[PDB]
Amino acid sequence: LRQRHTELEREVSRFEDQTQQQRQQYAQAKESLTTLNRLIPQVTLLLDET
Amino acid sequence: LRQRHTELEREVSRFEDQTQQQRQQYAQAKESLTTLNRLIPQVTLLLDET
Amino acid sequence: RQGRQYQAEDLEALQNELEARQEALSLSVNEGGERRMEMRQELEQLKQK
Amino acid sequence: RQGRQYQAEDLEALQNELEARQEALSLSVNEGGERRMEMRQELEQLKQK
Repeated sequence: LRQRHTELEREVSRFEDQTQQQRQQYAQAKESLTTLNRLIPQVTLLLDET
Repeated sequence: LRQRHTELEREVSRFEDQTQQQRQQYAQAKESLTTLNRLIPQVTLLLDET
Repeated sequence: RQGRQYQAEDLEALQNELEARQEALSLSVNEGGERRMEMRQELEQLKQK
Repeated sequence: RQGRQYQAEDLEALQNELEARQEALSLSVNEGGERRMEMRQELEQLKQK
């Protein structure tokens, strides 16, 4: 059962790492979508680069 | 222990019902929030009911 | 679609409450998930018993 | 911030890409978190065993 703990701790580390990286890149992408739809939700049509 | 199993099965059912209901209800809330933050994220202020 | 006439004059407060309800989604789904699986493990102890 | 120029002239299509990512965010974190949590309980069992 100690060997099972070790592999379990390895697997926990893999999921914690994977979830940390995944949530960081995906949250940065989600935050990018929020910046786009908050700062420029077709507001570029009011600007129109005139 | 069979009494415990019976009550535990009732409780499993309650958790399944609750987890389903909340995931659906909040997913429809997410779908409604995403339509608002897509179509009218402060666009109502650009309009200003002028 | 949601509501019939739903505070169209100033709706940002609803976006904030719906975000709070998405936090409630994450809390509720994780709590229900851990508690149901932990009580399922209690069921396994009971089954072995 | 993301991309270097990345079609900023008309960026509407990218929001749709980010939506697929946002859906997959929830799936990927919900499953991952549940897996580690399942093993947290199993670890406690193994610990209890």
